[PDB]
Amino acid sequence: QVKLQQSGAELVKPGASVKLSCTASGFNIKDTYMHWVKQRPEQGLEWIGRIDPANGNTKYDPKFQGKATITADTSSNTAYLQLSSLTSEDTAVYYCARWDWYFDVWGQGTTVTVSSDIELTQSPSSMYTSLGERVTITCKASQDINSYLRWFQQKPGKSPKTLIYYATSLADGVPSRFSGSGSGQDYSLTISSLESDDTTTYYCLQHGESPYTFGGGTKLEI
Amino acid sequence: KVYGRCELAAAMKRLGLDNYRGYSLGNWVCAAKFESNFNTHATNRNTDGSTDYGILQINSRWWCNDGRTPGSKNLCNIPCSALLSSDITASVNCAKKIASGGNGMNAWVAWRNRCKGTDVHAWIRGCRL
Repeated sequence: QVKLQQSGAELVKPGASVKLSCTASGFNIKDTYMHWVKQRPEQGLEWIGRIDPANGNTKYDPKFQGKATITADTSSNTAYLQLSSLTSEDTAVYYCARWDWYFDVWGQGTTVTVSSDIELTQSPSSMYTSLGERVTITCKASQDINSYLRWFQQKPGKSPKTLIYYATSLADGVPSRFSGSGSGQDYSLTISSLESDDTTTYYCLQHGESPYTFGGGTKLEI
Repeated sequence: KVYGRCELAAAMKRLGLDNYRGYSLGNWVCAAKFESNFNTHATNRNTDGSTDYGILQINSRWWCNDGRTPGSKNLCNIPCSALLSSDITASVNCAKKIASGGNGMNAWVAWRNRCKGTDVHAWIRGCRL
């Protein structure tokens, strides 16, 4: 029953403000970093920032500073995200998450609809695969330090799940079929016999230097 | 062996923990103090069958191999016996990994309860460095 309940789908006019919330259960946020991620309608993940709720210190991707403000209230166990001067480019799903070795958890997400630096390269952008084929996706950076790279799998309409930690270690409960390799700047995710449960979008995330950054993603299709 | 506080501070700074993941040296020195009382041979058994080893009580479930922890991952790629050495090189290098997962030093529970938010810079006052 470990969880992050995200509070509220919203519809607002250009120029308005919205403040979202993320209340946790099963753990105290004061004991963690609380991260916020943005994902545009047919686009990829973007790290906004994190907050350390015990002392309120925050860290952002400089492009969001001034537009998005992370706040946290430990008595309520709740972290917040305030977005200002909303535009067409802000229409997205916003997740909160707790990232920790083998303890990643994400909220269900919250849709905001506006109505009127390390580089991660993912190859292929999209691909068609078959029923028992060997699939290898890659992720190339600009010196990730030793292996601070996560592999996430996202299905249409769901929060991303972590499959691999520290580049090559399988998450708990992940099928044998999946595996990760590399160190340095060059990483890969391989699925030996593609199973039918594997159709989704795969993302790599570097957490080696701050601002945490995501590859553009790989949509696998059966 | 039991480290003295300044000698541990010097070896930790030399091995690169001063300001690692933004945490000042005093944080790591305080952590060792409350996790193991500066004792390189300290061990602590957990209810999940894992054991915590050495001056920074590195857990046997995710970080090192002890051959008796049920769903162990050996992210640091070392036997836990190597974390019990007078030479803290391996524990500091594994501790760096532990601190880089996205959650800071929060996995060190004694750090969290005794050091975090406190004037951790006091743990290194009067030390050469």
